[PDB]
Amino acid sequence: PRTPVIWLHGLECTCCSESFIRSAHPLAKDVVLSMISLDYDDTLMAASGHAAEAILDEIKEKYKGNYILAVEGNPPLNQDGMSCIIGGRPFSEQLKRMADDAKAIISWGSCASWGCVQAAKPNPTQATPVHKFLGGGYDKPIIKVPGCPPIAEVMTGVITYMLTFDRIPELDRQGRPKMFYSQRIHDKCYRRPHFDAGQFVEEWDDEGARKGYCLYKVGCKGPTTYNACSTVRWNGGTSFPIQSGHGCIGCSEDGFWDKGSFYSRDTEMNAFG
Amino acid sequence: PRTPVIWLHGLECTCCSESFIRSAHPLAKDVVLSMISLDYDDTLMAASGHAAEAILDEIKEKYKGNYILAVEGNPPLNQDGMSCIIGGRPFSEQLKRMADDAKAIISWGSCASWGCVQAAKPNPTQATPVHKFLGGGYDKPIIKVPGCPPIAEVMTGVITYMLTFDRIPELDRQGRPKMFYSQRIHDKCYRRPHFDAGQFVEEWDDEGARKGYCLYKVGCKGPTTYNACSTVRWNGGTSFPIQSGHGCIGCSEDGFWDKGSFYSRDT
Amino acid sequence: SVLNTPNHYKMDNSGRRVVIDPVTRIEGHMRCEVNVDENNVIQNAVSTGTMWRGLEVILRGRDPRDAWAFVERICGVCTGCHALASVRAVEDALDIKIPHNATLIREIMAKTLQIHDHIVHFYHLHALDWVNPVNALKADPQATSELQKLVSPHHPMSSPGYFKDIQIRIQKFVDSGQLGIFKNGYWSNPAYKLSPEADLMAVTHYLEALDFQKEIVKIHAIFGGKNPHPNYMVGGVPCAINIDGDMAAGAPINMERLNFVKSLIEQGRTFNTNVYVPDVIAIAAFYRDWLYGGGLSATNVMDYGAYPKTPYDKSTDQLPGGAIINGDWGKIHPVDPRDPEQVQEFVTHSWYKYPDETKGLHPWDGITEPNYELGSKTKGSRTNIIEIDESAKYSWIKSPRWRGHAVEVGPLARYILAYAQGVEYVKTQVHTSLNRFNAVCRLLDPNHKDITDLKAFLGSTIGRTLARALESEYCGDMMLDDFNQLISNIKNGDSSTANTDKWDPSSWPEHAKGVGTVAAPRGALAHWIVIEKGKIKNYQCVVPTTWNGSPRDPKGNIGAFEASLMGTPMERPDEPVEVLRTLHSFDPCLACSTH
Amino acid sequence: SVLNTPNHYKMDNSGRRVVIDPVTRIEGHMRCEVNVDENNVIQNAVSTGTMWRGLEVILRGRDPRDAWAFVERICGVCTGCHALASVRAVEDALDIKIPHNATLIREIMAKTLQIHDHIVHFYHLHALDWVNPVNALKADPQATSELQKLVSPHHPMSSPGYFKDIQIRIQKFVDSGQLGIFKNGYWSNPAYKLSPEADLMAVTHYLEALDFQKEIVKIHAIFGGKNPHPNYMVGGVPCAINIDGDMAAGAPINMERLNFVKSLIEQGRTFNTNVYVPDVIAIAAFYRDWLYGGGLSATNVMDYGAYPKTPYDKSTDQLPGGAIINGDWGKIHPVDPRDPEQVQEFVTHSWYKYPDETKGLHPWDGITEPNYELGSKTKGSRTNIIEIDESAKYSWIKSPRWRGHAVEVGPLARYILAYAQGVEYVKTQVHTSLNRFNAVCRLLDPNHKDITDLKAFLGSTIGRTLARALESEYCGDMMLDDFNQLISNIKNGDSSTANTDKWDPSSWPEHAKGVGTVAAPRGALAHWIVIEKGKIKNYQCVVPTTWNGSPRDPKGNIGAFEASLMGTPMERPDEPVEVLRTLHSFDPCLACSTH
Ligand code: SF4
Ligand code: SF4
Ligand code: FCO
Ligand code: FCO
Ligand code: SF3
Ligand code: SF3
Ligand code: F3S
Ligand code: F3S
Ligand SMILES: [Mg+2]
Ligand SMILES: [Mg+2]
Ligand code: 3NI
Ligand code: 3NI
Ligand SMILES: [O]
Repeated sequence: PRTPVIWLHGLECTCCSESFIRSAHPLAKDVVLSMISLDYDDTLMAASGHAAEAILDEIKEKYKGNYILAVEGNPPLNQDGMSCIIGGRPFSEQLKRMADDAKAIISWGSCASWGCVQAAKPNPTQATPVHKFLGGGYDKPIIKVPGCPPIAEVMTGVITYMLTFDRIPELDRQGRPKMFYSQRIHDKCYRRPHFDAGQFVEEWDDEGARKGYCLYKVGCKGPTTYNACSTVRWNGGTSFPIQSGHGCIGCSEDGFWDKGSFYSRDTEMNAFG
Repeated sequence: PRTPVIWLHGLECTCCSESFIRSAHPLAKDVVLSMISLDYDDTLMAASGHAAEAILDEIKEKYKGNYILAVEGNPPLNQDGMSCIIGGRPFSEQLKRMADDAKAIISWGSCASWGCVQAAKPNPTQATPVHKFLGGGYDKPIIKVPGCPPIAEVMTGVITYMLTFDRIPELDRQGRPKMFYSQRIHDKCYRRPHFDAGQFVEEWDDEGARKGYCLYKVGCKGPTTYNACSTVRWNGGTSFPIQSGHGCIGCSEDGFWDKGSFYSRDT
Repeated sequence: SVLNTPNHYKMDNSGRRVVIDPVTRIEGHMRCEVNVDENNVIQNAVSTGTMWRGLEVILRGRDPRDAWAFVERICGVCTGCHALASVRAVEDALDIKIPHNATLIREIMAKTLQIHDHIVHFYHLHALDWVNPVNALKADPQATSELQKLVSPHHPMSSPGYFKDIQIRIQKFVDSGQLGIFKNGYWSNPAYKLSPEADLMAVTHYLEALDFQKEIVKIHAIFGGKNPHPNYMVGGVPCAINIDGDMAAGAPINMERLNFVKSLIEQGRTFNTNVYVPDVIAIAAFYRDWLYGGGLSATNVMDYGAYPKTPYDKSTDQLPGGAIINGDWGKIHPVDPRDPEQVQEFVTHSWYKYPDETKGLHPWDGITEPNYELGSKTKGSRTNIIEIDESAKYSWIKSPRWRGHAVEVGPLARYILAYAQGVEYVKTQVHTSLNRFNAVCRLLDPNHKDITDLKAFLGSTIGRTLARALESEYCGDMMLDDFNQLISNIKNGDSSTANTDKWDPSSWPEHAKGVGTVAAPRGALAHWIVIEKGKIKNYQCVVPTTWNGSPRDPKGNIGAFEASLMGTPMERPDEPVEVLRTLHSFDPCLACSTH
Repeated sequence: SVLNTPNHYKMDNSGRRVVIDPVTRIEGHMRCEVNVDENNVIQNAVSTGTMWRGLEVILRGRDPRDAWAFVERICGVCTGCHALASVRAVEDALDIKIPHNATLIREIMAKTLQIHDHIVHFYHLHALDWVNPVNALKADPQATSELQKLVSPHHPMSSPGYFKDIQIRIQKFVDSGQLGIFKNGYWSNPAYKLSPEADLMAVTHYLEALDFQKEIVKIHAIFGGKNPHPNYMVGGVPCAINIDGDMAAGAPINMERLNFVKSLIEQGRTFNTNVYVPDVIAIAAFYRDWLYGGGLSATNVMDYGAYPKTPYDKSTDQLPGGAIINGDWGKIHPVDPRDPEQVQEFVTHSWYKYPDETKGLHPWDGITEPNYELGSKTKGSRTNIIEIDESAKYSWIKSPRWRGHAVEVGPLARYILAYAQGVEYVKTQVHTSLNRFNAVCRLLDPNHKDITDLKAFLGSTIGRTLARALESEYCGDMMLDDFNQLISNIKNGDSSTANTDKWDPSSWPEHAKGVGTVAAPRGALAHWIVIEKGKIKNYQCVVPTTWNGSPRDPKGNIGAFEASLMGTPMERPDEPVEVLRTLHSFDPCLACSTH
């Protein structure tokens, strides 16, 4: 039997789901047909309405304690939770019910991990990441796979690791798999030689831009952002933000939307600070 | 009419020809069918012997001054040139004859550009790169595309540039296209942060190796090697030597085989 | 009650109520309720957007140069289109003209999104309303091959052994007892009309499309760093160009990257022509007797217009905009997003508050103040809606109207507008598609009488689905033209990508307002910004699904989703395949609709 | 003259002489001369290697740890195999045992090379000896589709419209009048026996193979940095493994890289079984009446043996080695590369000097001193050879013999040795291939009598070509097993990749010698090294094409190339299709042969 996976969607933009199907290896088609059993996912599922809600009830009982609960997006606490309604009820109630009997949770993306864009000031819906919603008493692992969205092969890499090696990957203090989130962008950035030489893009499309100089002065948040973008890179290893000429905006880090303007320079650069 | 290309082979291992067909974009099939007319290439020709020789004669005459002469490998000067025999005669004679009427020459790879492995001490065949063989009086461009072999998309990128933009790409003082050869590996190396922090592989498969630390102390010649390996990378952008854990050996640089052990530090 | 709407519908909620929540195979969260009469015909339809995040509120006080990244995250399906609308809005406010290569690269990214979004929509979201994968298990692989060769003679992948191998895989999946996404599908509903062979061909192409789709977005990764959510900037594009100069290999765009883009464009064009367009035409032929779902498309359609052959000259738009009203295709009303009498949003049936709720607000004057409040006729409670009260506030989607008219937006709207304005490429696509449709119909029914009525054909759920596929093909051809123009510009000495004259806020006026429009995959998108002293004073989005998914307005006009369901018979109201098929044909993006 | 060789050939140079120089569609440079009798039957054959670089000389005085990179550049086609032989030779000399993952990764790289090399050889070097692209232009696309479906039912790419589109492209190419690689091909020669439909199918697969081949070598890029010329090292592999630890994303081998390798392996397996193997079987059947070219293959074959299921235990070799002599398949003579009475190289007919040229030198005692000198019976001059004098020195290739015997090496030799030693996988491949061959024959000729004689079937140019394809398929299966073992090792806690105990030369003996063997794509490869005081004292390579392309020895025994041509009738001696077909079936690598 293939590992049961319930993929819930709260307040979200669906970018993590989209990223997942970009995976070059394994292909999403093979993940779904041969590796996991994607038992619920409002994005791709044939069933709607009452027929869809029947699956949640059935999987919860039949596979009690044995399904992985993947969560994209997050629960709002304002509007009595009814800024995200599923089956006529707050999404938060769906999330809680399914979390109760999960084997483990995967928090896909910055929404589920931290809050992402809806949580940026002033957070009108009181959108709350999954771990904070469930609280300190929650007794199953929550694997945070942050990024807006995460890299496709990182998402499928977490799943294949669990299926191949029969354990949760080692997590850092923030719950992120060391597999992918244990270096900063700037710790493995091919433009670092330019940073070191004080060779920067000073204005868009200047001499430096056309030579691929460092993007620190135009707002690159690579110095403070832990992710695999400069190592695994994006879309089958085709590019990453910095390669294509825009600084990292910090999109996998807790609170990145309110850290400062994306064109503000990154902080804590000096050891004598 | 597609641009006539004559691709000669001297003393070589054929790696540049192999690299060429690895090109992810454009595909080699499309280059040959739609972009150039690959009029002679010993590796792929249907005809052999006299029938093959007849083509060189024909193209040289029909397209005098209008074909690109691509050269892989190099001419030997020892053994009266007969350490590389084609059609019963020294390869050097074939090379000279075709160079006389070429529009331009592409020196594919380190063999044609510099000498490569056969030119390493003591160079038993006196293998000589194309530009040195033809001498200072040669009056057509010689575009050096070095590397052992060059990256596939660099090779096809040079060709597509010439076809698209209707000029020889700008060359550095060594004749290498600035398109691809105007940065050192170390100038765009994703392991540079580790170099900067003194984080090195000290012994194979140590902690540093498993973290992707810099390969300087195990002999990486990235600091002195101009190529696109850390930017374009290899095999459809899949990897490059350093990513996969071995230092650069300097394979695009003149004289790299005799610069010292590959595991001795770059100085 | 029986409500006689000004747009000529009779909304009657006396019949049996059917509730669909969640509506799946969309982006985001929707609820739909309908009433059916004694003959199982829909006589009332209620569109409820069931999420809201408040991007318009979140943007306040921030730097206009940062806006594009916030609003991009309105949606990860139509990823990039909001960033494009944002940079255009800021550039409009601040009188910034971008270099031609920036224009072209943004349009290349836009057309990449159109192709990717349309393909994934049709296969991964829509197809299961037309295709029965369980029925595919009954197909003869040789007959499936024969059908494939007729449907798309150029597509190489037609071997009977290939179709048999696909069938074995789906059989293994079914035999496992872990049915995944197929579980509880309405597979016994006679609303499914494909032969087993057509079902197997379509399942095969769902898999081929899932494999293909990850390739085309590599164009976004090259120009914009990543997909989803590529990068943009005010004043240009960040992907600086260096083909032949010092350190070219390290520039965002060099010879190798351009060669990669060429390859990707051609692969997309081939998939559009050999797989996607032929499938939609052939599936339409199987459903030739199911012409429901036209709704407003027959009468009131709108787009802002896009893809000018000459930058900044809308008379050259390759998908020209305007509004057709009351079904008069001979009269194109000009649409001006700056005119406060044209685009207006009402909230009387939405979960928002205005000081004066009789008013429709033009978006420069828009207000987004949440007001989640259920009508007193609701069945259920505040946190448990059993049957929503559509006489009161019933959606997180605002109600946009154009001069007080409810309109449909989307590829079908654009195709109508382009056909009516004599765009020859589109006229040729429409007529050749009708001829092909009629040809496949005759394969299925040798006594078929050709359809000739273009309004009946286009103005349907089938037509809406077809227009999306045709638009994908058109975008692939346009993208290749854009690429060729980019190469030409570079060849002619122009590698420039950004204008920075107005990058610094000290160069801005103290007060400015701007609007940016986009032909987004689902229809007419615009963002309206008001800037004060370097900061965002108001930022209001009206997005395609806001138009289509709109609740009723103060006059009682129904929006495009509700209109499209009216008068549709259902084989089995409790297995609402017809409702899903029609709603899905609008490609609802609910995160977009509500933002 | 008429020379009666001890290996039972009668070399008669009295008939008409035909010279082929250059031999094209090989790696490197070769000249071949034959004599034909009055019946156009070859009665003499002369193999001349027409290049030399001197790697053995160049290596003297260098560091054994650097050697692999120098010798890798012996060849860019069989790229990697010389690096593998080199590190094995040094490890042998210094008693270095490598970690299991290093063994496995090297074998995965080796099998990647086998698959790439074999596929590209068959399609891009060999096929034009069997396939007439001009005749392809006459094919019916529907009939081509039918043939394709019979040849390989599982291959998806069979649409008549696809074959028509390929044909249109080739027609456009021909019509351009720029014939490129096809110019002056021997297309009117009756030696070409395919139907137009089989020609079109084969041309189509030539193109598919050209697109595919660039994919599989991505396994070399992952483990070895690049292809051609991946990196190796003495004591292990440089691609350190970190799946779950700090900075895993920056390690050479992590979860994402392993997933990439899995995908690439499966793509290679699919191409082997759906395209390559079926094509060789089907083309063989069209050539069922052309069973020439066996040469030594039915009598004398050798390989060192490779791919042990248990590392460092040769009794577990999945392609077991040994020597079969005088056609006795029931007696496997053990081969020991250390035994000075076994592998020896003579130079009496080669352009080299020994102090005592009567001697055959075991490679630890090998000498490489050039002596370019032409026999006084040469037609032409020192720098213009018209007809080479094969009574004297006529090649840059040395003459290797095994216990004085001339032997054939290569996939066919390994297949004979494996079959004779009861390797069930190989026996199944051989029997199933023969059955499939006979089945296709019966379709082309319903009155066909099944071939049952394995020595006649395998011992031919057809058999040599088939064995290569079967070996490719075997290597894909083995490589998957290796990958699964690598994953298992990692799962069981072993991510180690290198043993550094003997990395520093201070740890080495003052004097040491070693030998490394490889089952290279073309046959039996070994490197012999002598180390003195940390430096290379002698380094001698004996390469597969050295064996096969060997000139005569002092006793007058002919090598495999020369033997394979003897007795072959030619339709047109001046259009030497038959010679090319047979020579090419050995997959000559001339840079290898001479190094
Ligand atoms: S600041 Fe950004 S661009 Fe510059 S080196 Fe660091 S991560 Fe790379
Ligand atoms: S020494 Fe080599 S590995 Fe280290 S940063 Fe330089 S190029 Fe990269
Ligand atoms: N297309 C799209 Fe998304 C919606 N609706 C936007 O804008
Ligand atoms: N295979 C191969 Fe090349 C040869 N001969 C080597 O070794
Ligand atoms: Fe991928 S749903 Fe997209 S917004 Fe930032 S993670 Fe959320
Ligand atoms: Fe590519 S032929 Fe290979 S050895 Fe170094 S470039 Fe020469
Ligand atoms: S913006 Fe996000 S995608 Fe990577 S480069 Fe920075 S963490
Ligand atoms: S060895 Fe050669 S391939 Fe590139 S990384 Fe160094 S120049
Ligand atoms: Mg709005
Ligand atoms: Mg030798
Ligand atoms: Ni959207
Ligand atoms: Ni070789
Ligand atoms: O959307």
